[PDB]
Amino acid sequence: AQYREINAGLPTIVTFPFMFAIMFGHGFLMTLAALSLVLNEKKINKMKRGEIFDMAFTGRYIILLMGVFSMYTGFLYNGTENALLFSNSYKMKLSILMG
Amino acid sequence: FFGFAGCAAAMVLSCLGAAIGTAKSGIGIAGIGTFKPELIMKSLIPVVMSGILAIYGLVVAVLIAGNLSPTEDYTLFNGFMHLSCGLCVGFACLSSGYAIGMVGDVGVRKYMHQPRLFVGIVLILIFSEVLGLYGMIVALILNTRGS
Amino acid sequence: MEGVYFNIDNGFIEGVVRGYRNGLLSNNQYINLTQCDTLEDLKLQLSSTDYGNFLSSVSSESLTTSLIQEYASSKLYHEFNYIRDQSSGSTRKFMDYITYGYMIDNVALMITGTIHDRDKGEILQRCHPLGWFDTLPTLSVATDLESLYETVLVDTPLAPYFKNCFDTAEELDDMNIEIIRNKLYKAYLEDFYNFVTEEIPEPAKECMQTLLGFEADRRSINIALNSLQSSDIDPDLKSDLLPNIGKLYPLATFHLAQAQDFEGVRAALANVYEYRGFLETGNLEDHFYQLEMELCRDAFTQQFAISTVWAWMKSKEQEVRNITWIAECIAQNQRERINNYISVY
Amino acid sequence: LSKCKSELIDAFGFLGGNAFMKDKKGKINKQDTSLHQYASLVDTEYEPFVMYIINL
Amino acid sequence: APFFGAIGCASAIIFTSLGAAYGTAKSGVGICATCVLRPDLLFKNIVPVIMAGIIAIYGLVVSVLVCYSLGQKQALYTGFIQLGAGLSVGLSGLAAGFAIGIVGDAGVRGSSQQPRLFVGMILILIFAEVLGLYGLIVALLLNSRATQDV
Amino acid sequence: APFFGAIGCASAIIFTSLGAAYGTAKSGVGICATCVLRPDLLFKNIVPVIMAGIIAIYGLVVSVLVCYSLGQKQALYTGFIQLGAGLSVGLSGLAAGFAIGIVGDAGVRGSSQQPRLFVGMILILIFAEVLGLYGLIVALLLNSRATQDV
Amino acid sequence: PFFGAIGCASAIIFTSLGAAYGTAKSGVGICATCVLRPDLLFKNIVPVIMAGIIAIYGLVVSVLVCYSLGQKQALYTGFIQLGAGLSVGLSGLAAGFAIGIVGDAGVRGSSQQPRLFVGMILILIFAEVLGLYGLIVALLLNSRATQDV
Amino acid sequence: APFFGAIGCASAIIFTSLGAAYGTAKSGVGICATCVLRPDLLFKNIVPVIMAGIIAIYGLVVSVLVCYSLGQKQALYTGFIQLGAGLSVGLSGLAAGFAIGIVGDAGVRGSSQQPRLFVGMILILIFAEVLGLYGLIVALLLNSRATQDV
Amino acid sequence: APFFGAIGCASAIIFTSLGAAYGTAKSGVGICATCVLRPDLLFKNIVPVIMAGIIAIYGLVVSVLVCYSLGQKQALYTGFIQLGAGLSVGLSGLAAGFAIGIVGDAGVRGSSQQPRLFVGMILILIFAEVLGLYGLIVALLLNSRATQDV
Amino acid sequence: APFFGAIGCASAIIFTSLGAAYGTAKSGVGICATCVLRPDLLFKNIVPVIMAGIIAIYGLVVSVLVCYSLGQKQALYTGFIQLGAGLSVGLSGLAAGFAIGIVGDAGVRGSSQQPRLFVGMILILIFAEVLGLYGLIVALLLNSRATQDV
Amino acid sequence: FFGAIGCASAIIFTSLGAAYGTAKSGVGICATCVLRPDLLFKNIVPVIMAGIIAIYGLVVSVLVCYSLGQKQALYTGFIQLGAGLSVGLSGLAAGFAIGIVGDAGVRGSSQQPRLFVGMILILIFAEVLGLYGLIVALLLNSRATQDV
Amino acid sequence: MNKESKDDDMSLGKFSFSHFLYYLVLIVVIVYGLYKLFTGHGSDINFGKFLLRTSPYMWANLGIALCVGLSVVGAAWGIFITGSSMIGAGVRAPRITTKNLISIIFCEVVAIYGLIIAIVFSSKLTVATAENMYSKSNLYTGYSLFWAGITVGASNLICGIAVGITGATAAISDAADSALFVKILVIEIFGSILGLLGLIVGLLMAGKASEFQ
Amino acid sequence: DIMIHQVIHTIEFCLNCVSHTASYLRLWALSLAHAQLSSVLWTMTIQIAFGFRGFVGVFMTVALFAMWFALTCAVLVLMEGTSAMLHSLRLHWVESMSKPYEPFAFEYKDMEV
Repeated sequence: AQYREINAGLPTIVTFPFMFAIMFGHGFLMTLAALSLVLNEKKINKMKRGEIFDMAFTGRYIILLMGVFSMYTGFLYNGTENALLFSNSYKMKLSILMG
Repeated sequence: FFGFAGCAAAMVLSCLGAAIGTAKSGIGIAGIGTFKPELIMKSLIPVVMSGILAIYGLVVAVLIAGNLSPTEDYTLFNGFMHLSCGLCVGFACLSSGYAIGMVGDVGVRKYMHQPRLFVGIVLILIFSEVLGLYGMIVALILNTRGS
Repeated sequence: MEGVYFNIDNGFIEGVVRGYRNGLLSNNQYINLTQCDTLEDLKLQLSSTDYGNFLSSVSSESLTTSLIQEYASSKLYHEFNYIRDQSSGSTRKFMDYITYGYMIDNVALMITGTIHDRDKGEILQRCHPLGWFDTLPTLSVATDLESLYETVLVDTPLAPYFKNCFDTAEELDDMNIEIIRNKLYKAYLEDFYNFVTEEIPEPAKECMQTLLGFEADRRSINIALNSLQSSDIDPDLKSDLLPNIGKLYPLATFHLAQAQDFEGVRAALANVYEYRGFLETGNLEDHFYQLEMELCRDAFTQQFAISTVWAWMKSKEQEVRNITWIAECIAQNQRERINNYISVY
Repeated sequence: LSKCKSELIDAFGFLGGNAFMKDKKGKINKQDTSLHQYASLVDTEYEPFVMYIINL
Repeated sequence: APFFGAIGCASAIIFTSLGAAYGTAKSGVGICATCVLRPDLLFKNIVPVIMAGIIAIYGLVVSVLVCYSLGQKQALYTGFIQLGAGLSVGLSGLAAGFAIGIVGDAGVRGSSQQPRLFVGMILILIFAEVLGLYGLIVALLLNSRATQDV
Repeated sequence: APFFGAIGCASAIIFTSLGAAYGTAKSGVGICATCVLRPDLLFKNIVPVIMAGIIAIYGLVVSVLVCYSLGQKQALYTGFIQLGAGLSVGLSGLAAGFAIGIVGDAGVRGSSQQPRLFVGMILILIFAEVLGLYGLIVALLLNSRATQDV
Repeated sequence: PFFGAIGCASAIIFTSLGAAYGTAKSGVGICATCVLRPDLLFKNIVPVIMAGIIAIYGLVVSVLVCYSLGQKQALYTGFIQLGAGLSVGLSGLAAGFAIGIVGDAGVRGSSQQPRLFVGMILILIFAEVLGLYGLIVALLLNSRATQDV
Repeated sequence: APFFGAIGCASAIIFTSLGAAYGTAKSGVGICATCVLRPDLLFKNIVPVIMAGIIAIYGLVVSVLVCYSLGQKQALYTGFIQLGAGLSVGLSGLAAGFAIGIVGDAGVRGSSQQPRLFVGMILILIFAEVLGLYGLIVALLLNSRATQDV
Repeated sequence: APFFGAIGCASAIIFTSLGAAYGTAKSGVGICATCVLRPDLLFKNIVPVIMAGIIAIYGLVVSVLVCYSLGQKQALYTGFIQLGAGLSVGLSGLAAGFAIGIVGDAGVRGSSQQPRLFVGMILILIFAEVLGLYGLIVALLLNSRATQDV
Repeated sequence: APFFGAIGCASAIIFTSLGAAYGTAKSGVGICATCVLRPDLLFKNIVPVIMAGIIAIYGLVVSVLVCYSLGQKQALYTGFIQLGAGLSVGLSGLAAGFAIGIVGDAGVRGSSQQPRLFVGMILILIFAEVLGLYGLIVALLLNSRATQDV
Repeated sequence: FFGAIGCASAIIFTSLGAAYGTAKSGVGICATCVLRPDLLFKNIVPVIMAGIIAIYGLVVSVLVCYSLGQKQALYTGFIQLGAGLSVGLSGLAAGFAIGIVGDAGVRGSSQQPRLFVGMILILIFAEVLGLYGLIVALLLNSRATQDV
Repeated sequence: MNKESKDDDMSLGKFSFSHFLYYLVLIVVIVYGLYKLFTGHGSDINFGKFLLRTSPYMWANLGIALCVGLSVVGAAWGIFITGSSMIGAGVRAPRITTKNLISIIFCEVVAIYGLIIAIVFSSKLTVATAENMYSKSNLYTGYSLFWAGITVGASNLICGIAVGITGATAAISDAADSALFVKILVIEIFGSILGLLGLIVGLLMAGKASEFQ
Repeated sequence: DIMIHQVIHTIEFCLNCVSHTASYLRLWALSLAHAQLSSVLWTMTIQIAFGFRGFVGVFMTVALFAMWFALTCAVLVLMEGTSAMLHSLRLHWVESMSKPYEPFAFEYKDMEV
């Protein structure tokens, strides 16, 4: 995988975080913790604190885009959710229409 | 007609117990290279002792079969005593043959190792054969007290 | 119990092992062979056994060094590869672990000897059903735990060297064949109790428990006496201490074996053994062979069980050393010392 | 010998010192190490006064 | 009535005879000689067979009393109260016969080398044999109220 | 009349005799194994079999008390009470005998190895009878309401 | 019906069996640890007394369930007490089964190092909530069994 | 009516108590075995017993909530949702405790040698708690639909 | 009607939670052993625990969807279609979790020595979601056809 | 009758998912274990898991086709041919997965030593995969007659 | 009317016993045939002798199947179960004994040309147990027409 | 009735798992069926107030086929351990191990034993051997033939199993050289009388169930 | 060589065509599970936190909101860690029709360069 312009997975940066963000406002805490990694990218890039913080700091752009996109689908869920057998009729066809 | 299974199941446990005891004694009398001195000198007592367990349950099954008839009092229902008599004699004959086979299996092999234990193994094997008499005595006492 | 198992696989291997066990050297042939000092009387009694077929083909009166090794190797290979090649199922798969456990001791000493920078151009097989050029050279040539686990994983079933390689991978038992041989002897002693406890339901075993307990106590006392005067480490496991009977403690065996010299475990274990208060290695060596030789002819009386084949497979090790020592001593014009002291066969 | 050894050791233990006296009774020997011998060259038990255990 | 209760008399000596057979079977197994002879413990090892057979001998009286109290015809009231005494003597005779079998096997194997354990091994089977007497006493007390049924 | 509570009298003595036989066998195995090394602790170790054998008296007294509370008529207020009341003391005596056997074997082997273990093994074995005492108290409380069959 | 006596009686049998297995494993671990050094036998006896306290919940639940029994026997009074007694019995058997392995592991590990007595006493003291939960569930199920016909 | 709805409330606390007992035993075995060789991981290894012991509150709260919804007069169709939700919560708590026990023992044994796997053992041990929350939420959703009938 | 259809919805979460718990325990058992050889391979080996535990969402969503469809009243033909989807999704998730446990342990042990096999181990374990997705789709299609009115 | 069709439709996808999960686990175990010794054989050894995982489409399509004909109310004639075709498709998929698993593990293990038997293992898996297709065709032929009523 | 499982149990038990006896005789014949190739024809007799037991269960299953579907009653559906069970158990025991007897006869004939006549005599004499069950099944199946 | 189709499927399913138990591992017996039948029998036995019991009359089937099938199935399994040992000896000795084939005839007598009683247990009929409780009375003669043929079949199977076990040890008869096989044959000859005495005592104790008009 | 490649590509396209739409249905299940697991604790915590006014509402509302948000952040981190099914399905199934772990490294390396 050493291509110059294509293909290297350019559609995964948009399809990856948008489809991954639909599984989750619960996205506000991920947007705040992902927003702390922007300022903490410089000292955190040379600190190497923890094992998940290293891979999270390497994929900081994917966690920032997926964390920012998670606030929309997270705040949209909790039309409206009141009981079962009502939101599933639209949420069922919503994933097929989006996919 | 439920009393026929109790009479038919009389010697079914005594035949398997005596067959397992004779098979255990014959399987335990294979060794060990010498047959002139001790085997079979006093080792044949377990097969002949366990052989009468099938004859006791056969005699009890013949007495219970001859005592039970279709023209006697058979509308009670009171024919459940034949299952207790035949199962009582069958469990005693099967336990006596099973204990006689396990005692003869170690008593037959124990004679070749030490010759001083031949009186002890025959002394325990002679006393171990008295277990089967309780089922025949209880079956004859139960069959004598009823029809 | 008896009359409840109908395993035809144990009946076929019991009859095939009984056919070779019928024409073998009994206690009368060993007692008459030990007292005999003539070439015709020694060759006549030993000629009627399974090892006497090579003496019947090649007639001789004086036992040679290469003839005893060739006849013992052909007798062990014919008695092990022939019965192992004709068996199948759980009887052959369980019977292969007995040969793999005996070959694992020579395979561990060859694997440690390969890293030890020692010469090797000929290796004898005692009870190993596999040759020293197909399975022994691949495991002996490899020195990594990944290659030994990958080579041990290809065999079916797994051998006992995988647990010794897994324990020796972290450096928790020893860096020689002594501590790995003692831990492999303890794990091999526990594997016989695990297999005897697992096969206790289907097959009836009574002589295998007494022979495994007496052979485990004599193997633990012999392993504890072998580490005496050899600079045995008290912290590392080298005496083979473990509960197998109920009257042997690990502090009494390891403490009396390492530097204490306390024979109270021998008298406390039993009073009918050959050595219970002795302290000499010569009398304890013949007493361990006389105690290990017991429970072999009495276990051969019962049939239709693997307990007779378990003691019958272990009797060939003492029978090969007694036949080689009696044939080498009688052929070499000398008197037997260890064979003359032993009377229990 | 345990009662006379504990009573004699407890009665005569104050003569040598209060830091080297301990309660003991009888004589327990072992195969790995003979204890209760009052050895002055090897490691063993010690008391404030001279005490020897002889078992016939 | 169904005439249920006759199986209790025949089921009494089943567990007692199986316990005594397991006692003599477990006591007869094992080696008892050391080299050529023994300590004369063969006369001491005969007590476990009589101790295992004592549970069946005590259990036979409960089956004899239940068989004598059964009769030819009986109602469900006396038959229901009569059944149950044999299982109590049978279970205690089987458990005491199993404990006397393991105690006779360990006391016989350890008693072959040294006969010093016969003092505790002889009192262990005597202290374990009381289950058949208690089950026979409970079977006699249960069978004492089952006579003269209507 | 119809009755099914006759097995409750032998159900307590069956499990109590089985647990006391298993605990007596487990204590006799460790006493026989420890009697070979030291023959002095045999008489001191023989007390745990008699101490473990006292659990059968609760099932025998509960079986005699349950059998003594049986009248001439069978109702729906007496049946099925002695099975659970005797079964609770039987299960408690079986668990107490099962723990008393494993505690007696390790207490006999560990006490034979090193001294001073008879106080701890006798303390745990003497303290293991609380489940049988509570099961006997619950069996007496459940057996106290087994009469007055309407 | 009339079969709730086995369910009401099995609650003390489950906790008695779990406490018996815990006392058996604690006696096995104390017997195995007392061979190397007979100086911590009194410290290792805490597991049998801690495991034996679970029988009081099933005994008090069995006595309280037995005290609430009426004079008649129907199908409404032999279903709630069986699950209520079986819940406290299974909870006491599971708590005794965990207290046996915890007391055996603490008694076995306490021989080489006695520093784990705080953690083993903390886990063994913390594993007794199952008997109180099953006793509270048996009391809650027993509270709705009134008015038995 | 039968009034047999208590089996669903008892099976949830039985399965949750068995899974929490097996998880607490499996975590205490590896914690007690790892505490001897390394006293620094004593405070770190205590997280598995506290995380495994929290599964009992879901089955206890589900049984306490299901006990109030049973009613003084039971029906025939009432004991279905409580039995299914109680069996699902019991199996989910037993599987969560069984996975938490092996995860706690493997986490303590692997964390005893090197302390670098504490984050992976903490995340893998904390990730298995969703089964008891999903089964408790399903038992609460099924318990909410068991109070409208009757 | 009896309205006993809660067993079909509750049957899925037991097998799904048991399979996900066994797969998470099998991956967590080898993850702590594989994390000791390499500290960077802990986060790569931690994916099989979440991949094995991710199969519980199908049974939890099927049980949560089938839980609200019960209500109070039911029909004679309602309660049998959800049992096939719940048992099929439960057995498929349990078998996929059981194979994912040994496949995750063998993939973590094989990937612990060589880091190049992590892509093959993740690619081999990535294809196991089709069985749980097909069983969850069949359980969703079966649960969707059970309720047709209201 | 109420309904009997969902047992075959659930057992078909349950047996196909169980056989495909067992074959995928057995192929992934030997592929993950044999992938460490040979890195070039990782792409060749991964054919058995992907080929074994495609067997669930027959039971999934048969369960979807059988589920599409069953609504809210149904008769009893479909619940025997549907259960027979679902049981035949489930047994064919389970036999195909169980037969494919051992050949995939033995082929993946034997492929490391001599890389010439890959065509024999691929032809053995391709020839063993038709057993589920025959049962899927019999389940389709039996499922074609289950849509006439209802 | 449940005589179909009794009629199929003869061919099922005879096919299972003949399959196990042919599997063990083929395993022992294939294992002993690797040493000497001349003993293949002598060792091949046990599989052919064991495989001939299926004709009795097939003929008894055809004769029992011929009396089903045209006439049947409550008393005319019991003889097929014992007739099929007799030939099935006799064929299964004859195949199971013929497997180990064929393996021991193949090893004895492979050792020397002495025990091959004894193993061939025992294998030829072991067919009387299946012939007795086939004659009992034909005798019980022959009297299946009394009334109606 | 359901007892015919239930006892036939249970009898076929018991011999299927029982025959597949000693065979290669392809199927296993249901271990939960004993606890499920014990819990279901003990639960329905106590509640409610009633006495559980099955009530057939004769069932007409299992006696003649069960006697000959049980005797032939037991007699056919005894020669396996004897023929494997007699041929398992090989060229080790020309002794009585090749002349002791008289025990194979004694094991072969167990096939005729019980089959002759099954041949004598049916006179001029094959559906019903005597009067049944469908159009007549006295069904105890047809009822006792099942227990008589089952007892004679189990006794002949146990005597043939004991004769085969005695013949397998009587094949070699010696662990060492210079041994005699007459001592094992003397004890093996004593086990052959259990089939004849058990068949005569079992057939005489069961009466007769033939001659039904 | 195009004969086996055409049938393998047709069978792979036919399997991935139903595999994509069959695998795309996890979004509503995960969102409904996390939303139900968060809304259950939030709806079962807000009402108990809002009652008992005074200091009990501040202490009980703070202690309930702290333990609620503490488990809610761990549940959201558990769902975010468990949300790799879109990366696995997009890496496995999405990589076949478009053209391994090259797209995940290429997505982070795309924004850097």
